[PDB]
Amino acid sequence: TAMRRIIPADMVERSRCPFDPPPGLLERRGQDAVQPLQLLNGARAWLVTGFEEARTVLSDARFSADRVRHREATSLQPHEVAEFEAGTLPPGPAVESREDGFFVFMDPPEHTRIRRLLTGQFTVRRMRALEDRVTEIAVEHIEAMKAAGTEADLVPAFALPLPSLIICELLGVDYADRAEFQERTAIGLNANATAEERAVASAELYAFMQRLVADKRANPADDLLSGLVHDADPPLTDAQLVDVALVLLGAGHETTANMLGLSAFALLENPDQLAALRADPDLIDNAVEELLRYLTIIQLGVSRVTTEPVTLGGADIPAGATVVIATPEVNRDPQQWPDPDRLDVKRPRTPHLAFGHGVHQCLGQQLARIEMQVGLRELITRLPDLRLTVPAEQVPLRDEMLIFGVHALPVAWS
Ligand code: HEM
Repeated sequence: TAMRRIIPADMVERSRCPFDPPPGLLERRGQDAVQPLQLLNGARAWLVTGFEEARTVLSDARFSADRVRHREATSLQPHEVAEFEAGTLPPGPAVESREDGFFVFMDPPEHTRIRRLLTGQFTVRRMRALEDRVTEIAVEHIEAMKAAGTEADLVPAFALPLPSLIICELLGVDYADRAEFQERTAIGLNANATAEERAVASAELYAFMQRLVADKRANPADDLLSGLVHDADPPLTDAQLVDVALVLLGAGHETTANMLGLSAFALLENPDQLAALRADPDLIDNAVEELLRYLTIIQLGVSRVTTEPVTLGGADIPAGATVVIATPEVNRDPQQWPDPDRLDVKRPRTPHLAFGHGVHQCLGQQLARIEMQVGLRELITRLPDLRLTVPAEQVPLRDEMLIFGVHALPVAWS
Protein backbone atom coordinates (compact mmCIF):
# COMPACT_ATOMS: atom_id res chain seq x y z
CA THR A 1 0.00 0.00 0.00
CA ALA A 2 2.99 2.34 -0.76
CA MET A 3 1.42 5.53 -2.22
CA ARG A 4 2.86 4.92 -5.75
CA ARG A 5 1.31 1.38 -5.87
CA ILE A 6 -2.16 2.98 -5.22
CA ILE A 7 -2.52 6.58 -6.50
CA PRO A 8 -2.29 6.93 -10.30
CA ALA A 9 1.13 8.54 -11.19
CA ASP A 10 -0.44 11.44 -13.12
CA MET A 11 -2.28 12.65 -9.92
CA VAL A 12 1.05 13.09 -7.98
CA GLU A 13 4.07 13.16 -10.46
CA ARG A 14 5.35 16.79 -11.01
CA SER A 15 8.22 15.79 -13.35
CA ARG A 16 10.38 18.98 -13.23
CA CYS A 17 7.38 21.34 -12.55
CA PRO A 18 7.08 21.40 -8.73
CA PHE A 19 4.53 24.21 -8.45
CA ASP A 20 2.25 23.13 -11.42
CA PRO A 21 -0.64 20.68 -10.80
CA PRO A 22 0.05 17.13 -12.09
CA PRO A 23 -1.63 16.56 -15.48
CA GLY A 24 -4.22 14.07 -14.05
CA LEU A 25 -5.51 16.83 -11.71
CA LEU A 26 -5.32 19.52 -14.48
CA GLU A 27 -7.42 17.35 -16.79
CA ARG A 28 -10.37 17.31 -14.28
CA ARG A 29 -10.72 21.11 -14.22
CA GLY A 30 -14.16 22.43 -15.30
CA GLN A 31 -15.77 18.99 -14.68
CA ASP A 32 -17.90 17.67 -11.76
CA ALA A 33 -16.16 18.54 -8.43
CA VAL A 34 -16.47 14.86 -7.31
CA GLN A 35 -15.58 12.10 -9.78
CA PRO A 36 -14.61 8.44 -9.60
CA LEU A 37 -10.93 7.60 -9.20
CA GLN A 38 -9.65 4.21 -10.34
CA LEU A 39 -6.81 3.15 -8.00
CA LEU A 40 -3.79 1.16 -9.27
CA ASN A 41 -4.76 -1.76 -6.89
CA GLY A 42 -8.03 -2.10 -8.96
CA ALA A 43 -10.28 -0.56 -6.24
CA ARG A 44 -12.60 2.40 -6.86
CA ALA A 45 -12.53 5.65 -4.85
CA TRP A 46 -13.94 9.16 -5.40
CA LEU A 47 -11.79 12.27 -5.81
CA VAL A 48 -12.91 15.73 -4.64
CA THR A 49 -11.46 18.77 -6.42
CA GLY A 50 -14.12 21.34 -5.27
CA PHE A 51 -13.54 23.61 -2.23
CA GLU A 52 -17.21 23.56 -1.02
CA GLU A 53 -17.37 19.81 -1.62
CA ALA A 54 -14.13 19.16 0.33
CA ARG A 55 -15.45 21.28 3.26
CA THR A 56 -18.59 19.14 3.28
CA VAL A 57 -16.58 15.87 3.28
CA LEU A 58 -14.47 17.07 6.25
CA SER A 59 -17.47 18.39 8.28
CA ASP A 60 -20.44 16.10 7.61
CA ALA A 61 -21.57 13.29 9.92
CA ARG A 62 -21.95 10.95 6.87
CA PHE A 63 -18.14 10.94 6.21
CA SER A 64 -16.06 9.02 8.78
CA ALA A 65 -12.40 9.58 9.75
CA ASP A 66 -12.48 6.13 11.45
CA ARG A 67 -10.30 4.45 8.82
CA VAL A 68 -9.61 1.63 11.33
CA ARG A 69 -13.29 0.61 11.42
CA HIS A 70 -14.05 1.66 7.79
CA ARG A 71 -11.44 0.14 5.43
CA GLU A 72 -10.24 2.57 2.75
CA ALA A 73 -9.74 1.58 -0.89
CA THR A 74 -6.24 3.12 -0.57
CA SER A 75 -5.33 0.61 2.27
CA LEU A 76 -6.16 -2.57 0.31
CA GLN A 77 -3.55 -5.30 -0.23
CA PRO A 78 -3.98 -7.03 -3.61
CA HIS A 79 -5.78 -10.09 -2.10
CA GLU A 80 -8.33 -7.69 -0.46
CA VAL A 81 -9.57 -5.73 -3.52
CA ALA A 82 -12.07 -8.36 -4.84
CA GLU A 83 -13.50 -8.74 -1.25
CA PHE A 84 -13.77 -4.92 -0.96
CA GLU A 85 -15.54 -4.68 -4.35
CA ALA A 86 -17.90 -7.59 -3.40
CA GLY A 87 -18.65 -5.90 0.00
CA THR A 88 -17.26 -8.98 1.91
CA LEU A 89 -14.15 -7.37 3.39
CA PRO A 90 -14.67 -7.09 7.15
CA PRO A 91 -14.51 -3.79 9.01
CA GLY A 92 -11.69 -3.15 11.45
CA PRO A 93 -12.39 -3.10 15.21
CA ALA A 94 -15.35 -1.06 16.58
CA VAL A 95 -14.10 2.10 18.29
CA GLU A 96 -15.84 1.01 21.61
CA SER A 97 -13.33 -1.96 21.61
CA ARG A 98 -10.13 0.10 21.01
CA GLU A 99 -7.64 1.01 23.76
CA ASP A 100 -5.17 2.83 21.41
CA GLY A 101 -4.47 6.57 21.21
CA PHE A 102 -4.82 6.93 17.40
CA PHE A 103 -7.51 9.64 17.74
CA VAL A 104 -6.83 10.56 14.07
CA PHE A 105 -8.87 7.43 13.22
CA MET A 106 -11.93 8.27 15.39
CA ASP A 107 -15.12 10.34 15.05
CA PRO A 108 -16.90 12.30 17.82
CA PRO A 109 -17.30 11.61 20.67
CA GLU A 110 -14.34 9.21 20.97
CA HIS A 111 -12.16 11.62 18.92
CA THR A 112 -13.35 14.58 21.03
CA ARG A 113 -12.25 13.06 24.35
CA ILE A 114 -8.55 12.72 23.25
CA ARG A 115 -8.51 15.90 21.03
CA ARG A 116 -9.69 17.94 24.09
CA LEU A 117 -6.58 16.77 26.09
CA LEU A 118 -4.26 17.82 23.20
CA THR A 119 -6.00 21.23 22.69
CA GLY A 120 -5.58 21.56 26.48
CA GLN A 121 -1.76 21.48 26.06
CA PHE A 122 -1.74 23.71 22.89
CA THR A 123 -2.67 26.71 25.07
CA VAL A 124 -2.14 30.33 23.99
CA ARG A 125 0.59 30.57 26.75
CA ARG A 126 2.41 27.52 25.38
CA MET A 127 2.09 28.90 21.83
CA ARG A 128 3.75 32.19 22.98
CA ALA A 129 6.53 30.10 24.54
CA LEU A 130 6.97 28.07 21.33
CA GLU A 131 7.16 31.23 19.16
CA ASP A 132 10.19 32.30 21.25
CA ARG A 133 11.76 28.84 20.99
CA VAL A 134 11.14 28.76 17.18
CA THR A 135 12.87 32.18 16.91
CA GLU A 136 15.96 30.90 18.78
CA ILE A 137 16.25 27.66 16.78
CA ALA A 138 15.74 29.46 13.40
CA VAL A 139 18.31 32.20 14.13
CA GLU A 140 20.83 29.64 15.53
CA HIS A 141 20.52 27.52 12.34
CA ILE A 142 20.86 30.56 10.01
CA GLU A 143 23.85 31.94 12.03
CA ALA A 144 25.42 28.42 11.75
CA MET A 145 24.91 28.39 7.94
CA LYS A 146 26.53 31.89 7.66
CA ALA A 147 29.50 30.85 9.88
CA ALA A 148 30.14 27.68 7.76
CA GLY A 149 30.31 29.51 4.39
CA THR A 150 28.31 31.32 1.69
CA GLU A 151 26.44 28.24 0.43
CA ALA A 152 24.21 25.57 2.06
CA ASP A 153 21.67 22.87 1.36
CA LEU A 154 18.67 24.46 3.08
CA VAL A 155 17.02 21.04 3.65
CA PRO A 156 19.55 19.49 6.14
CA ALA A 157 20.83 22.90 7.39
CA PHE A 158 17.43 24.45 8.25
CA ALA A 159 14.16 22.95 6.93
CA LEU A 160 14.58 19.46 8.52
CA PRO A 161 16.13 20.41 11.87
CA LEU A 162 13.85 23.32 12.93
CA PRO A 163 10.60 21.28 13.03
CA SER A 164 12.36 18.15 14.42
CA LEU A 165 13.73 20.29 17.31
CA ILE A 166 10.24 21.79 17.88
CA ILE A 167 8.93 18.16 18.24
CA CYS A 168 11.77 17.63 20.76
CA GLU A 169 10.46 20.74 22.62
CA LEU A 170 6.83 19.41 22.66
CA LEU A 171 7.83 15.88 23.77
CA GLY A 172 10.49 17.08 26.29
CA VAL A 173 13.36 15.22 24.64
CA ASP A 174 16.48 15.89 26.78
CA TYR A 175 19.33 17.88 25.17
CA ALA A 176 21.71 14.89 25.13
CA ASP A 177 19.06 12.78 23.27
CA ARG A 178 18.36 15.41 20.52
CA ALA A 179 21.18 14.55 18.01
CA GLU A 180 20.07 10.85 17.90
CA PHE A 181 16.39 11.85 17.66
CA GLN A 182 17.24 14.25 14.76
CA GLU A 183 19.32 11.52 13.04
CA ARG A 184 16.44 8.95 13.27
CA THR A 185 13.73 11.42 12.07
CA ALA A 186 16.06 12.51 9.14
CA ILE A 187 16.50 8.80 8.04
CA GLY A 188 12.70 8.65 7.55
CA LEU A 189 12.98 11.49 4.98
CA ASN A 190 16.28 10.52 3.21
CA ALA A 191 15.89 9.68 -0.57
CA ASN A 192 18.95 7.36 -0.24
CA ALA A 193 17.85 5.41 2.91
CA THR A 194 16.84 1.73 2.16
CA ALA A 195 13.48 0.27 3.43
CA GLU A 196 15.60 -1.77 5.96
CA GLU A 197 17.49 1.40 7.19
CA ARG A 198 14.08 3.19 7.55
CA ALA A 199 12.35 0.27 9.39
CA VAL A 200 15.32 0.22 11.91
CA ALA A 201 15.07 4.05 12.49
CA SER A 202 11.24 3.62 12.90
CA ALA A 203 11.68 0.75 15.50
CA GLU A 204 14.36 2.83 17.34
CA LEU A 205 11.90 5.78 17.56
CA TYR A 206 8.98 3.54 18.77
CA ALA A 207 11.14 2.11 21.59
CA PHE A 208 12.47 5.66 22.29
CA MET A 209 8.83 6.95 22.69
CA GLN A 210 8.04 4.09 25.12
CA ARG A 211 11.17 5.03 27.17
CA LEU A 212 10.31 8.77 26.89
CA VAL A 213 6.76 8.28 28.24
CA ALA A 214 8.11 6.11 31.14
CA ASP A 215 10.68 8.87 31.85
CA LYS A 216 7.98 11.62 31.96
CA ARG A 217 5.83 9.43 34.29
CA ALA A 218 8.81 9.21 36.73
CA ASN A 219 10.45 12.63 36.06
CA PRO A 220 7.98 15.14 34.57
CA ALA A 221 8.97 18.62 33.33
CA ASP A 222 7.03 21.51 31.71
CA ASP A 223 6.58 19.95 28.24
CA LEU A 224 3.35 18.98 26.46
CA LEU A 225 4.05 15.29 26.97
CA SER A 226 4.58 15.72 30.78
CA GLY A 227 1.19 17.56 30.74
CA LEU A 228 -0.54 14.65 28.97
CA VAL A 229 1.05 12.11 31.35
CA HIS A 230 0.23 14.00 34.61
CA ASP A 231 -2.36 16.80 34.06
CA ALA A 232 -4.84 14.92 31.73
CA ASP A 233 -8.22 14.26 33.34
CA PRO A 234 -9.31 11.69 32.70
CA PRO A 235 -5.84 10.03 32.46
CA LEU A 236 -4.47 8.23 29.37
CA THR A 237 -2.72 4.84 29.57
CA ASP A 238 1.03 4.59 28.81
CA ALA A 239 0.15 2.83 25.51
CA GLN A 240 -2.24 5.71 24.53
CA LEU A 241 0.47 8.31 25.37
CA VAL A 242 3.00 6.51 23.19
CA ASP A 243 0.43 6.48 20.31
CA VAL A 244 -0.21 10.28 20.78
CA ALA A 245 3.59 11.03 20.80
CA LEU A 246 3.95 9.02 17.52
CA VAL A 247 0.97 10.93 16.04
CA LEU A 248 2.58 14.32 16.94
CA LEU A 249 5.95 13.29 15.47
CA GLY A 250 4.28 11.87 12.32
CA ALA A 251 2.05 14.96 11.80
CA GLY A 252 4.42 17.76 12.82
CA HIS A 253 7.88 17.03 11.38
CA GLU A 254 7.73 16.00 7.66
CA THR A 255 4.92 18.45 6.79
CA THR A 256 6.55 21.51 8.33
CA ALA A 257 10.01 20.58 7.03
CA ASN A 258 8.74 20.16 3.47
CA MET A 259 6.78 23.43 3.71
CA LEU A 260 9.94 25.34 4.84
CA GLY A 261 11.99 23.98 1.89
CA LEU A 262 9.27 24.40 -0.75
CA SER A 263 8.37 27.91 0.50
CA ALA A 264 11.99 29.06 0.20
CA PHE A 265 12.08 27.47 -3.31
CA ALA A 266 8.83 29.21 -4.41
CA LEU A 267 10.00 32.59 -3.13
CA LEU A 268 13.36 32.24 -5.01
CA GLU A 269 11.40 31.32 -8.20
CA ASN A 270 9.01 34.30 -7.61
CA PRO A 271 11.40 37.18 -6.84
CA ASP A 272 8.57 39.77 -7.11
CA GLN A 273 6.79 38.07 -4.21
CA LEU A 274 10.05 37.89 -2.18
CA ALA A 275 10.55 41.62 -2.98
CA ALA A 276 7.06 42.44 -1.53
CA LEU A 277 8.05 40.61 1.69
CA ARG A 278 11.48 42.22 2.18
CA ALA A 279 9.80 45.62 1.51
CA ASP A 280 6.95 45.08 4.03
CA PRO A 281 7.77 42.54 6.79
CA ASP A 282 4.13 42.93 8.12
CA LEU A 283 3.08 40.92 4.99
CA ILE A 284 4.70 37.72 6.37
CA ASP A 285 1.53 36.31 7.99
CA ASN A 286 -0.59 36.79 4.84
CA ALA A 287 2.32 35.46 2.68
CA VAL A 288 2.50 32.22 4.79
CA GLU A 289 -1.27 31.66 4.17
CA GLU A 290 -0.74 32.19 0.41
CA LEU A 291 2.20 29.73 0.42
CA LEU A 292 0.09 27.17 2.29
CA ARG A 293 -2.67 27.52 -0.36
CA TYR A 294 -0.31 27.57 -3.37
CA LEU A 295 2.02 24.69 -2.37
CA THR A 296 -0.42 22.28 -0.52
CA ILE A 297 2.22 19.64 0.60
CA ILE A 298 -0.55 17.30 1.91
CA GLN A 299 -1.29 15.95 -1.64
CA LEU A 300 -4.00 13.12 -1.66
CA GLY A 301 -3.51 11.82 1.95
CA VAL A 302 -6.76 13.45 3.36
CA SER A 303 -9.65 10.95 2.94
CA ARG A 304 -12.90 9.85 4.57
CA VAL A 305 -15.31 6.92 4.18
CA THR A 306 -19.07 7.32 3.64
CA THR A 307 -21.38 5.65 6.17
CA GLU A 308 -24.47 6.12 3.90
CA PRO A 309 -25.06 7.07 0.27
CA VAL A 310 -24.32 10.77 -0.46
CA THR A 311 -24.92 12.98 -3.50
CA LEU A 312 -22.11 15.54 -3.76
CA GLY A 313 -20.35 17.48 -6.53
CA GLY A 314 -22.31 15.78 -9.34
CA ALA A 315 -21.57 12.27 -7.90
CA ASP A 316 -23.85 9.64 -6.27
CA ILE A 317 -21.32 8.21 -3.79
CA PRO A 318 -22.39 4.84 -2.36
CA ALA A 319 -22.16 3.89 1.32
CA GLY A 320 -18.72 2.48 2.31
CA ALA A 321 -16.86 4.50 -0.33
CA THR A 322 -13.41 6.12 -0.01
CA VAL A 323 -13.53 9.86 -0.71
CA VAL A 324 -10.08 11.39 -1.35
CA ILE A 325 -9.56 15.17 -1.14
CA ALA A 326 -7.31 16.51 -3.96
CA THR A 327 -6.11 19.17 -1.52
CA PRO A 328 -3.80 20.90 -4.05
CA GLU A 329 -6.69 21.39 -6.55
CA VAL A 330 -9.24 22.30 -3.84
CA ASN A 331 -6.77 25.13 -2.94
CA ARG A 332 -6.91 26.29 -6.62
CA ASP A 333 -10.71 26.34 -6.91
CA PRO A 334 -11.37 29.40 -9.12
CA GLN A 335 -14.74 29.91 -7.32
CA GLN A 336 -12.65 30.85 -4.25
CA TRP A 337 -9.49 32.37 -5.75
CA PRO A 338 -9.47 34.31 -9.01
CA ASP A 339 -6.23 33.49 -10.91
CA PRO A 340 -5.70 30.53 -8.57
CA ASP A 341 -2.40 29.30 -10.21
CA ARG A 342 -0.63 32.61 -9.37
CA LEU A 343 1.42 32.99 -6.16
CA ASP A 344 0.24 36.40 -4.86
CA VAL A 345 1.32 37.10 -1.28
CA LYS A 346 -0.88 40.28 -1.37
CA ARG A 347 -4.06 38.25 -2.18
CA PRO A 348 -6.96 38.90 0.24
CA ARG A 349 -6.54 36.13 2.80
CA THR A 350 -9.43 33.62 2.85
CA PRO A 351 -9.61 30.11 4.22
CA HIS A 352 -7.75 27.30 2.45
CA LEU A 353 -7.76 23.52 3.11
CA ALA A 354 -3.95 23.04 3.61
CA PHE A 355 -4.67 22.14 7.29
CA GLY A 356 -7.97 20.35 6.53
CA HIS A 357 -11.32 21.27 8.11
CA GLY A 358 -13.89 20.01 10.63
CA VAL A 359 -13.12 18.32 13.94
CA HIS A 360 -9.77 16.86 12.68
CA GLN A 361 -8.42 20.18 11.31
CA CYS A 362 -4.68 20.34 12.03
CA LEU A 363 -4.07 20.45 15.83
CA GLY A 364 -0.65 22.02 15.13
CA GLN A 365 -1.74 24.68 12.64
CA GLN A 366 -0.89 27.68 14.85
CA LEU A 367 2.55 26.11 15.58
CA ALA A 368 3.06 25.35 11.87
CA ARG A 369 2.17 28.96 11.03
CA ILE A 370 4.68 30.16 13.69
CA GLU A 371 7.47 27.97 12.23
CA MET A 372 6.71 29.34 8.71
CA GLN A 373 6.32 33.00 9.79
CA VAL A 374 9.48 33.01 11.94
CA GLY A 375 11.54 30.69 9.72
CA LEU A 376 10.90 32.58 6.48
CA ARG A 377 11.21 36.06 8.13
CA GLU A 378 14.62 35.11 9.60
CA LEU A 379 15.82 33.45 6.33
CA ILE A 380 14.82 36.38 4.10
CA THR A 381 16.19 39.10 6.43
CA ARG A 382 19.50 37.38 7.31
CA LEU A 383 20.56 36.00 3.86
CA PRO A 384 21.14 38.86 1.43
CA ASP A 385 20.99 38.03 -2.26
CA LEU A 386 19.75 34.49 -1.40
CA ARG A 387 19.70 32.47 -4.64
CA LEU A 388 19.47 28.91 -5.95
CA THR A 389 22.80 27.44 -7.08
CA VAL A 390 21.14 24.92 -9.50
CA PRO A 391 18.33 25.46 -11.99
CA ALA A 392 14.85 24.95 -10.56
CA GLU A 393 14.25 21.98 -12.88
CA GLN A 394 17.28 20.20 -11.30
CA VAL A 395 16.00 20.50 -7.70
CA PRO A 396 15.10 16.87 -6.74
CA LEU A 397 11.38 16.42 -5.83
CA ARG A 398 9.78 14.10 -3.23
CA ASP A 399 6.57 12.98 -5.13
CA GLU A 400 6.93 9.17 -4.28
CA MET A 401 6.11 9.96 -0.57
CA LEU A 402 2.74 10.93 1.04
CA ILE A 403 3.98 14.54 1.63
CA PHE A 404 5.39 16.58 -1.29
CA GLY A 405 8.65 18.48 -0.89
CA VAL A 406 12.23 18.79 -2.14
CA HIS A 407 15.10 16.39 -1.26
CA ALA A 408 17.71 19.19 -1.52
CA LEU A 409 17.67 22.98 -1.94
CA PRO A 410 21.12 24.30 -2.79
CA VAL A 411 21.38 28.01 -2.01
CA ALA A 412 23.99 30.74 -1.76
CA TRP A 413 24.00 34.27 -0.33
CA SER A 414 26.32 37.30 -0.07
C1 HEM B 1 2.72 22.94 7.38
C2 HEM B 1 2.64 22.03 8.27
C3 HEM B 1 1.45 21.17 8.43
C4 HEM B 1 0.44 20.81 7.57
C5 HEM B 1 0.27 21.18 6.15
C6 HEM B 1 -0.47 19.98 8.27
C7 HEM B 1 -1.64 19.45 7.69
C8 HEM B 1 -2.57 18.69 8.44
C9 HEM B 1 -3.83 18.24 7.90
C10 HEM B 1 -4.31 18.46 6.47
C11 HEM B 1 -4.43 17.53 8.89
C12 HEM B 1 -5.85 16.94 8.74
C13 HEM B 1 -5.81 15.50 8.32
C14 HEM B 1 -7.22 14.90 8.13
O1 HEM B 1 -8.21 15.50 8.58
O2 HEM B 1 -7.30 13.73 7.62
C15 HEM B 1 -3.60 17.55 10.03
C16 HEM B 1 -3.87 16.92 11.26
C17 HEM B 1 -3.01 17.01 12.36
N1 HEM B 1 -1.84 17.70 12.48
FE1 HEM B 1 -1.09 18.96 11.13
N2 HEM B 1 -0.01 19.79 9.53
C18 HEM B 1 1.12 20.52 9.72
C19 HEM B 1 1.82 20.69 10.91
C20 HEM B 1 1.56 20.08 12.09
C21 HEM B 1 2.31 20.30 13.28
C22 HEM B 1 3.49 21.28 13.40
C23 HEM B 1 1.75 19.50 14.27
C24 HEM B 1 2.11 19.29 15.69
C25 HEM B 1 3.14 19.78 16.28
C26 HEM B 1 0.60 18.87 13.72
C27 HEM B 1 -0.26 17.97 14.35
C28 HEM B 1 -1.41 17.49 13.76
C29 HEM B 1 -2.28 16.52 14.42
C30 HEM B 1 -2.00 15.95 15.80
C31 HEM B 1 -3.27 16.20 13.57
C32 HEM B 1 -4.45 15.30 13.82
C33 HEM B 1 -5.67 16.09 14.24
C34 HEM B 1 -6.90 15.25 14.47
O3 HEM B 1 -7.10 14.18 13.82
O4 HEM B 1 -7.70 15.64 15.35
N3 HEM B 1 0.53 19.22 12.37
N4 HEM B 1 -2.43 18.31 9.75
